[PDB]
Amino acid sequence: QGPHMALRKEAERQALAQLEKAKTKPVAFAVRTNVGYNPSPGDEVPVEGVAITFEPKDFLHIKEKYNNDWWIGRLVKEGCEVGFIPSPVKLDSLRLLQEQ
Amino acid sequence: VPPYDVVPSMRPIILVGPSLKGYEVTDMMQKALFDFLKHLFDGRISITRVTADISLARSSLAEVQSEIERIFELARTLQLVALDADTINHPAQLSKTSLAPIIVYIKITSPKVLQRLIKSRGKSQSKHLNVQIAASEKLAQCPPEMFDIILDENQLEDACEHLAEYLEAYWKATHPPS
Amino acid sequence: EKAKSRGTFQKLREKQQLEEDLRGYMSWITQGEVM
Repeated sequence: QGPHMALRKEAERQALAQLEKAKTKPVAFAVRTNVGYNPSPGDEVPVEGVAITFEPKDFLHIKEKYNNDWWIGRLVKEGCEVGFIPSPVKLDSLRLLQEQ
Repeated sequence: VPPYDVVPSMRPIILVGPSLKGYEVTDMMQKALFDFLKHLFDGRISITRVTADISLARSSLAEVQSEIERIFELARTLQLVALDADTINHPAQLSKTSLAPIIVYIKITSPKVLQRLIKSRGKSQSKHLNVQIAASEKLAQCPPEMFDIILDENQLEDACEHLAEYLEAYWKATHPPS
Repeated sequence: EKAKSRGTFQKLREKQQLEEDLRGYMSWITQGEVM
């Protein structure tokens, strides 16, 4: 409610400012994906709407590391911008919640 | 099973398997292609000459990995990387490391023309007739969708219209506008 | 029609393809000798 919206909405804009301030940062390390993933509404996404999706065997030029559950980086594709890359421990967290 | 693998930020460009390398036929076919990409993308490419077999991670581990980490250095400044690798003759030959290079596959559209190119190289390559056609067949046995860039064009400009435009479509994929 | 259905189509298609594959083979040489 009103006491829950004071801290949850001030985290979305603070993670959006970190997302805007990482597009000009140089590319640190790129990864090769093995499985497929698309963003969902319950994935604890920091800025709801700006997450990216990858299928099996895609490439992700990761710019920086936002937290322990989301990376910041872009898709290797014409016109694609930065986005929220799920970490391998976030990909470890998402499958075990499908069982519990 | 790890889902993410540490690959370079700019993939190294490499072409192999048209004819088995280590011959006057296949290498002089590729040496014309290294000349085109040297001056067309001059200032935004890093072209090297590869010596040690990088399909091993013969040479030890240290002499190969110090050359693999040199490819890791050539991806830091966000420019194109090109490899003159002399023993690469298979798609899955470079499937086990953490590089994932660009598989430009030179396609000889007719197998009979290769042994006519063999008899054009004198009698030095005429002693090596059927041994080249083995991996010329085996690369033709590999599926073309497993590769990256296919060149079936006899003339210079038509193999080079694909060789420039595909990586120019790949450069704009890696690099976003401001 | 008596010619083309018998065998004469492949005499002019192969040798026009085997020439344009020859010049492509010899273009891969003549740039490799100069550069």
